[PDB]
Amino acid sequence: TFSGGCLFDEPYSTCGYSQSEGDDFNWEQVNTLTKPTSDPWMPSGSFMLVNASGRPEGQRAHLLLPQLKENDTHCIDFHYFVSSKSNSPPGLLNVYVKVNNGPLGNPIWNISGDPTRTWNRAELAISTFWPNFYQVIFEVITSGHQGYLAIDEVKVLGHPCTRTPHFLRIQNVEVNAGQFATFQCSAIGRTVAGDRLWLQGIDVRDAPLKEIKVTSSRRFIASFNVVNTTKRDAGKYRCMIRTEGGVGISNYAELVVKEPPVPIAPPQLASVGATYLWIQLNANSINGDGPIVAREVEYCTASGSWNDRQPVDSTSYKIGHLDPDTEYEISVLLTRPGEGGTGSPGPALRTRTKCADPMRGPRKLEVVEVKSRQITIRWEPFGYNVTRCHSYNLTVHYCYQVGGQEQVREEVSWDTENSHPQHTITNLSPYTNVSVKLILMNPEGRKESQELIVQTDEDLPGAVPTESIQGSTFEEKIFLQWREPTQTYGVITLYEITYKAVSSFDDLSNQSGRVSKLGNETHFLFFGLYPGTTYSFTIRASTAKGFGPPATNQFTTKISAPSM
Amino acid sequence: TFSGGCLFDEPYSTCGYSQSEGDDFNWEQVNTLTKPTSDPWMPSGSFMLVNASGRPEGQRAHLLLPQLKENDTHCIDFHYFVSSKSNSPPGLLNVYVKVNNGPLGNPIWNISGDPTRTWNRAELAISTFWPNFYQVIFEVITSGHQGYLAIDEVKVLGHPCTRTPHFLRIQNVEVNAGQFATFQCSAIGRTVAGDRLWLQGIDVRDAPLKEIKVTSSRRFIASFNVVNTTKRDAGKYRCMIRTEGGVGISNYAELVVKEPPVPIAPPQLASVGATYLWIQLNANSINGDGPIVAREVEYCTASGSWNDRQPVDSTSYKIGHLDPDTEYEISVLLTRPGEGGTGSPGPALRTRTKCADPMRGPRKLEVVEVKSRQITIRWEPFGYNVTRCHSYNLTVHYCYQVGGQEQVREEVSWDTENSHPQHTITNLSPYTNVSVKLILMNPEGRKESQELIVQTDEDLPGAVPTESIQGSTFEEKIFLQWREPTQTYGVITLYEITYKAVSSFDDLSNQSGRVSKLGNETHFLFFGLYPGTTYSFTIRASTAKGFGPPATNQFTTKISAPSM
Ligand SMILES: *[C@@H]1O[C@H](CO)[C@@H](O)[C@H](O)[C@H]1NC(C)=O
Ligand SMILES: *[C@@H]1O[C@H](CO)[C@@H](O)[C@H](O)[C@H]1NC(C)=O
Ligand SMILES: *[C@@H]1O[C@H](CO)[C@@H](O)[C@H](O)[C@H]1NC(C)=O
Ligand SMILES: *[C@@H]1O[C@H](CO)[C@@H](O)[C@H](O)[C@H]1NC(C)=O
Ligand SMILES: *[C@@H]1O[C@H](CO)[C@@H](O)[C@H](O)[C@H]1NC(C)=O
Ligand SMILES: *[C@@H]1O[C@H](CO)[C@@H](O)[C@H](O)[C@H]1NC(C)=O
Ligand SMILES: *[C@@H]1O[C@H](CO)[C@@H](O)[C@H](O)[C@H]1NC(C)=O
Ligand SMILES: *[C@@H]1O[C@H](CO)[C@@H](O)[C@H](O)[C@H]1NC(C)=O
Ligand SMILES: *[C@@H]1O[C@H](CO)[C@@H](O)[C@H](O)[C@H]1NC(C)=O
Ligand SMILES: *[C@@H]1O[C@H](CO)[C@@H](O)[C@H](O)[C@H]1NC(C)=O
Ligand SMILES: *[C@@H]1O[C@H](CO)[C@@H](O)[C@H](O)[C@H]1NC(C)=O
Ligand SMILES: *[C@@H]1O[C@H](CO)[C@@H](O)[C@H](O)[C@H]1NC(C)=O
Ligand SMILES: *[C@@H]1O[C@H](CO)[C@@H](O)[C@H](O)[C@H]1NC(C)=O
Ligand SMILES: *[C@@H]1O[C@H](CO)[C@@H](O)[C@H](O)[C@H]1NC(C)=O
Ligand code: NA
Ligand code: NA
Ligand code: NA
Ligand code: NA
Repeated sequence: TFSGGCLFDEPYSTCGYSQSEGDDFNWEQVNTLTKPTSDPWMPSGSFMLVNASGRPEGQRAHLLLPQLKENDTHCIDFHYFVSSKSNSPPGLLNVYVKVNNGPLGNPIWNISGDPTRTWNRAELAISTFWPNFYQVIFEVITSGHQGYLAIDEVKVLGHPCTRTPHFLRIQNVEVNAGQFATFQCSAIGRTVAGDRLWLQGIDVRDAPLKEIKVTSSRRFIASFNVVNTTKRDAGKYRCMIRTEGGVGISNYAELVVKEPPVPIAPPQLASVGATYLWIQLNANSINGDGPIVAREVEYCTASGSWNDRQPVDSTSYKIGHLDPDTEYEISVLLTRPGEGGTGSPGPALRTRTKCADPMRGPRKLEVVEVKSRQITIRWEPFGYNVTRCHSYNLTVHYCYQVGGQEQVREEVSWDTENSHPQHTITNLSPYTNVSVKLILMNPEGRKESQELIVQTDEDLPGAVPTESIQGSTFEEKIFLQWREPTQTYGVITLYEITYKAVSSFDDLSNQSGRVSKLGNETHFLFFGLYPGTTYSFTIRASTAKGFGPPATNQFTTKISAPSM
Repeated sequence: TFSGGCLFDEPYSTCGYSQSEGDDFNWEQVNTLTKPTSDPWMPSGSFMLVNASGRPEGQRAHLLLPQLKENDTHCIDFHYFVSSKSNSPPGLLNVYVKVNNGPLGNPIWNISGDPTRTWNRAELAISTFWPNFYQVIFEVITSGHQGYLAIDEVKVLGHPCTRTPHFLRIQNVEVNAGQFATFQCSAIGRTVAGDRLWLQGIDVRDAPLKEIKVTSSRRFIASFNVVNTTKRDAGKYRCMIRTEGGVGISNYAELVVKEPPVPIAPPQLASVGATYLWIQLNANSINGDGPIVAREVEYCTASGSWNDRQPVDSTSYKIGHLDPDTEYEISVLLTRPGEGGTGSPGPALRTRTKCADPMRGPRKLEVVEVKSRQITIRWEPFGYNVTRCHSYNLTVHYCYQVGGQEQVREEVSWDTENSHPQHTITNLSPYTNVSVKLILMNPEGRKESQELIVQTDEDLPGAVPTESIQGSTFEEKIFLQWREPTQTYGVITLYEITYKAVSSFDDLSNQSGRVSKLGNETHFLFFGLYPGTTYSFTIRASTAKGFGPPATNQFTTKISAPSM
């Protein structure tokens, strides 16, 4: 029950055939073995003719089979004939296959077609089935030249073609723009060396055969790639094979070229930390299309040093484990399905992280040298890892008494860039306990070092006050007494004290000496002197580091009636 | 503002600490430099004690930090002390990290812990942040033996640990059952040769380190694989690293082990064709779980010869381009996302395709030899490709007349398995046009061969009827006449006819002969005979293949008065 053919003995109306009356001219129907003819370039029998004779170039005539709507594999075959006259093509012969009353589409078969005064078989293996349907259409386009073109036994047959393979139903293909798409055409039949293979589309560039894989004499697989795809490539396509005796075509199959996602606006900033960064992935309003199946966050330091791509599950996302006083650049990457699925990174939020209050105060706080009214200290350097902030300051903090009131000073060392840093404190009182500490400050907090204590070196004292130097005289002895120096600058270890006989009730007064005494007693009983004489005494106090300056005074011994 | 620590000078209540009063006994709080002690195995200072002395094995005591809920990277560190006595462990020391007031979980740190009469630092790098929270818990389990176990300066610090790395937040992992899952732990710190690494879970088997990749002194990536996964593997997991001076732990991250899809019931059969098969993919009611992201149909011939896996887009799906009288087996494959995503093929619909009516009638229908009443014919063999049905029959159909009525016979050749097949028709009439044709039949339709015509060979005729053999006599001559044989079986080419003088009015009658005559005239004028004599005549008709049988008769010449 598999008709649609036509031997053209009956009128072609009978076969379901018709003329596209919106073109230029009509095909003729002829029977030479009822009405014979002298014409040399006309063959015998019953056929449909196009007489291109007297016709200008470009003029075309269309002749349509009825619309077929089959289930089983079938094969259409027909015979054609061309003749001049001159010997030039009277016109081209095209065959189109319009499917589901859609566009005419590109032609699937054609001869150029030079004269041969001989008939020729040609079959078509169209793979378009119920519930879809298709219309075969024969078109002649006139060359301007003066010959004949004929069709003679169209035959629709409910079995596979014999000289052309058949394509198995090809399904739609989705692809991400930029990447290439591939059409895998399964076929059932033999293909040979001469056979031409390609992928045909309506209103889009046809693609060529990429490769062919011959599984057997009975079946093969031809692949076709549409390359560097855009939305302008998206459309309908079908596989093609032309063999010496026919042409096979697949169904149409749609290429959907979808554009990978990119987020419209950058990620909003939720809150800032020292070592973290809560952000808001916007990435809902997007610039491409398709189902987002994966969302990554990508961040890099402004210098470059570090960068990390990391998948994010929620809208609110925390970037933890960052560096404190650091400039960060964050973009969001979206991903749709398939090979080029991810696509570009969105606008970048640029933000920087707070400072952390410092790890700790500096360390190895040593004394280098101590002096009378000054000392030098030192410590181990530290850097970004202790400071946790590119802006900071280091401060030296000392404390002491002299002797009544306290004094509490602070300085600022500039040894930010220093191997074996130092700081020399000055303007101190001797023999005083300086309590030193290094306080490290940044805008968030502070950390003081270990507290060191350094006793300032001793020094030479002041002189014994001259008001204090009081003496008690006797014939033959003098008791000298004094008070400690108003300001000692150390422990008084010794008093050196000299005496000279200066005058007398007169001889030769060779009666001098020096004497010494522990610091803890401020007196000296002068032993065995001359009476009536006056002695000068000069005292000098002393400290571990030697003698201070001299007070001095004179006293004169008693006299008495001589005896006897 | 980063507290949670405890020096244990203040009561531990002050630090946020407490006792899990639903266990066996409580930790003690001690101050040896207010209340001194003779006990040799007790150190100086302010700490929390567990006195395992007098305690049986198994008995445990718990001591909880408060719950921390931080944002910035921090590091917990504490000091511990163990002493016997004997020299055996008075008990184990465990540390747990309970997160979001969930289960206690497995312990993250522990010493066995043999005596050393010395303190020991230990830090923890816990990566669980606001809005989540966690509780550190110190547990001692008594060994049965008689020693002391102590904790002395817990310190929460708002900076990274110094001797342990930190894990970056690990996200949840989905995996298909059967395949393995992988936990990629990003870390920030240094890891060394001695460090122990693993993946810890609550209520599931822990997995071991698969590999470690050291990007720098500052950061590395440790991978952990859960192998041959089932739903019994699905749960919460976190990364672990133990270093000589501490332990770092990631957040928990969920393993979701989903089961690949399999369809519950087979594909329903929609309609059957010769070269096709509309089916209904049920594959909606399914046996696994997850979003079906791809559906394939798979079919194979019952023999095996061909099988094809092909993606299907709709519920209703047509399998085209099949072989006719062929048993087919069809199962549906479903696919969910990820590495082991497809999973098994469903129940199989088993069905077979109809027959196609045959391609054509057989060919090269030749004559081999023709005979009088029989002939032999032959043709080219064909097979499944012409028959399109494993059940069929070939039939020989002939037609002829003899001579009045028609005869129309049909036979059935059994040369199903034959190189150069033959069939000898019999019981035919000679010199008759037999019109032969081979009709090939199967249950769907038929196709007759080309119609051949064979003229059956000639044969010897019948005799001339003896009623017809009439003669007219004269003195000296006889005119013999007859009719053609009632049934000639060919064209009569000759009549042979003999005559003998048999008697007379009496000598020596040597007066015989034979004569011949074209078939198209049935008479003979016998030339110059004797009068009064009687002649016997015997006629024999002839055909291309020779003489048929004889009719025969006698006539006698006239007499007359003699003259003169
Ligand atoms: C084609 O048209 C020309 C008129 O220009 C006519 O002479 C010729 O016979 C036609 N050929 C046909 C219809 O056979
Ligand atoms: C082809 O098969 C379809 C689906 O069963 C059926 O409806 C149709 O009538 C069949 N034959 C024709 C008319 O193409
Ligand atoms: C067939 O037509 C195409 C254009 O549709 C042309 O490229 C090709 O040369 C033609 N082939 C022939 C006539 O063999
Ligand atoms: C980080 O801190 C340390 C001090 O412990 C310093 O030696 C180093 O230069 C800093 N940077 C690194 C990790 O190289
Ligand atoms: C030192 O400089 C830091 C800036 O990094 C500032 O925070 C701090 O207050 C300064 N010290 C003082 C109190 O002068
Ligand atoms: C300095 O420190 C020492 C040691 O603490 C102490 O004995 C002494 O009294 C302090 N003052 C002076 C003036 O040395
Ligand atoms: C003072 O101290 C010294 C000890 O260095 C002792 O010899 C002497 O007796 C003391 N004298 C006084 C005045 O206390
Ligand atoms: C531990 O308990 C025992 C009692 O069996 C006691 O003698 C010992 O002093 C305790 N140790 C402590 C609390 O220091
Ligand atoms: C940590 O950050 C969160 C989110 O901004 C904030 O609500 C919380 O108060 C912060 N600090 C604390 C109390 O952990
Ligand atoms: C720590 O505890 C685990 C069990 O949780 C045990 O396998 C391991 O030996 C212990 N390690 C020590 C005490 O170093
Ligand atoms: C198919 O049919 C042909 C007849 O054209 C026959 O030669 C062959 O044995 C059959 N099977 C195949 C394709 O091998
Ligand atoms: C021959 O056998 C086929 C079975 O394949 C059957 O369809 C056909 O009708 C038979 N021929 C007749 C009419 O006896
Ligand atoms: C047989 O066929 C031939 C050729 O068609 C014909 O001329 C003849 O009359 C037919 N009949 C006999 C009896 O030969
Ligand atoms: C019969 O036919 C032959 C030709 O073969 C011719 O010689 C003869 O004259 C014919 N005679 C009759 C009786 O028609
Ligand atoms: Na015809
Ligand atoms: Na037209
Ligand atoms: Na303490
Ligand atoms: Na308890």
